[PDB]
Amino acid sequence: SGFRKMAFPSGKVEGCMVQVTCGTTTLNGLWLDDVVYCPRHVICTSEDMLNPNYEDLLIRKSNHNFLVQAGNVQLRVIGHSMQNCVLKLKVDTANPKTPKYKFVRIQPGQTFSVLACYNGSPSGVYQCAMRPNFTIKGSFLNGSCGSVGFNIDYDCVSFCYMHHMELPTGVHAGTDLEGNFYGPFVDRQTAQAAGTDTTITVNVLAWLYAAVINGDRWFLNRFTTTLNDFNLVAMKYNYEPLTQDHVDILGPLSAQTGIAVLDMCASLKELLQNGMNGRTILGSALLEDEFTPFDVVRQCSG
Amino acid sequence: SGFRKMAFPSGKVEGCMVQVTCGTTTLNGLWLDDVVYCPRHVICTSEDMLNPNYEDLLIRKSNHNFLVQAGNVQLRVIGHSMQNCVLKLKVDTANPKTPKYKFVRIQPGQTFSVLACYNGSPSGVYQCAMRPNFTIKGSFLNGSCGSVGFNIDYDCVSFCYMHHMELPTGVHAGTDLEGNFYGPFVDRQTAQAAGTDTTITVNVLAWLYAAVINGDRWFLNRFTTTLNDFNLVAMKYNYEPLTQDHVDILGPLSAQTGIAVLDMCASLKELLQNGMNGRTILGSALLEDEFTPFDVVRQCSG
Ligand SMILES: O=C(Cn1nnc2ccccc21)N(Cc1ccsc1)c1ccc(-c2cn[nH]c2)cc1
Ligand SMILES: O=C(Cn1nnc2ccccc21)N(Cc1ccsc1)c1ccc(-c2cn[nH]c2)cc1
Repeated sequence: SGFRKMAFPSGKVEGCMVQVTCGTTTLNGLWLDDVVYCPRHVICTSEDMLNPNYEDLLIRKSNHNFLVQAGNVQLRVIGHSMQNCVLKLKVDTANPKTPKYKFVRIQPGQTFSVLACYNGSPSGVYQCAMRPNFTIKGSFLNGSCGSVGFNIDYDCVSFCYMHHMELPTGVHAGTDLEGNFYGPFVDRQTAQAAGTDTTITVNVLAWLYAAVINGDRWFLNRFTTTLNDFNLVAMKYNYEPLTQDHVDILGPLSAQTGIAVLDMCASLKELLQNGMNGRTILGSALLEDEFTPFDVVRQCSG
Repeated sequence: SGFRKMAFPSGKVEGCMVQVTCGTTTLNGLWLDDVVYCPRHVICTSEDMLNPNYEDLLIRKSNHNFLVQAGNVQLRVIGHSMQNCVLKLKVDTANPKTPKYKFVRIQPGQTFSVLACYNGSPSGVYQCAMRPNFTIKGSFLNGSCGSVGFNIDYDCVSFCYMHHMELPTGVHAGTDLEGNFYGPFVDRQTAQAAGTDTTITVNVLAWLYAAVINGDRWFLNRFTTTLNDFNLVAMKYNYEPLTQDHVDILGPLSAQTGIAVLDMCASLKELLQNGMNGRTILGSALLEDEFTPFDVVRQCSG
């Protein structure tokens, strides 16, 4: 037993990280088959980033201006192209360490592992959720651009996130691996509104089930509620409205604990209206919304 | 910026995990050079674990009774021996993926990454601290025995922990890689007292510095304190006494933020005596003691 924020083992992704240098700037790239993916603002100077014309900036660059290093091995760039906000550098060698992989665009409320990297070298790994407002709350310093987020299904790495920017509020924004930003952000140094965030209700419920599985049961009570009544409470406390799709996803956890989803919603309602009264749940004095129902079942099944 | 509980990249350890089977039981082993390390209770049956005589149990076993599999590749066991609570299986092939490594015995209050494994296959990675009472609060299911904890220094993996047991309280106990348990525990199914735990004061202070570096400053106040006055408060709230050795370790964080350690102790004192008053620090409504001063500087330096 026990329940912790657990990242996927990062080995399959470590073998893909390279450093990408274009004149001045160095960041991280992702080497899969004979293509290296990295953020396109690698072609910018610091001044360029206020109103960069990426098309013109890229026209000034040839294959030989992109220096790509995988540890010590030097890659020979034989093609370059821009897709949305990513650069794709064709190299003449397929990465011998390429895992089975897919590119996926994840939904808000889903989680993934981030392998934070600097100069192409892995630094650490941690779990993140895509916030309802399409930001993530990560740990990224200067030089971390091009670090990627991923999930692993059996042997297949599904890459979902590439890191591009820190907003002045301190939260992080990035793209899928086709270079499309999550949310309304653009790769320009302007102030950008991250919209209203909300708490991921179905994840808080999955986490309450995780807590019951691991012995924390004090929040279980005598009450029940209805989808509509609960959604009134969710609205007041800025939680995502709960839907029948959410109820269905929580079915296995309902089945394994024998606690009906709506009875668990009644517990969450009480916690929202009265707080925790100084107690803790799975080591936290806040309601945790960064575990998906799948995250709970995976960690509670092995 | 941002600050998260960050594990080391697990790739160098993934290449070392094997499964070890001895008659009935299967668990994880660690393959380094031509030796595989695993918990000795792999030689037990379920009934054996109440009062196991490991010496006699091991005498019944020959090299060929230990089946060792590294993914699909079968290892040929050419020797076996017991060192304290670990088995060392000599195999005829050096692990080609052996990283540079050391075996270390860590001190309480130090942190490390755990690569949780089942049947020799990696499941996830997360940070743990060795509690003052030599337990760890992990996430381990049946079959996770032999999973290891480690730190990585540049290219060198320092292995510090091998997982052996879950206590009836739900916390976890294990050995160093010489097979010596941390704390008073033994590899028998008896009830065992984990002594009084305490909060790791120097880690809470390092985490408060991490918070200031990343914008959370509301707990900073007008007050100061002394080592002795603060230690009166630590005693009342079951915190480790603070020493000058701790003050010195916090020197770089003091220097980078310009907040004297004793002024930060004055903030911690106020938090302990009054609580947080519903506010949060780095996303937490509790005082966090699982980041060492080195963990803060590493994550805040790259
Ligand atoms: O946000 C960044 C880069 N970034 N990402 N995570 C960070 C954590 C700490 C500090 C900086 C961090 N920006 C701003 C921008 C606006 C639109 S996209 C990115 C950034 C700043 C400078 C460059 C640059 C490229 N060449 N020279 C400088 C790139 C991105
Ligand atoms: O605690 C364990 C094994 N273990 N470790 N983490 C666990 C998380 C969930 C469930 C079990 C877990 N024990 C008890 C014991 C007491 C002294 S050392 C270990 C355990 C139980 C059974 C065996 C066994 C060996 N052969 N057959 C059964 C081994 C350890």
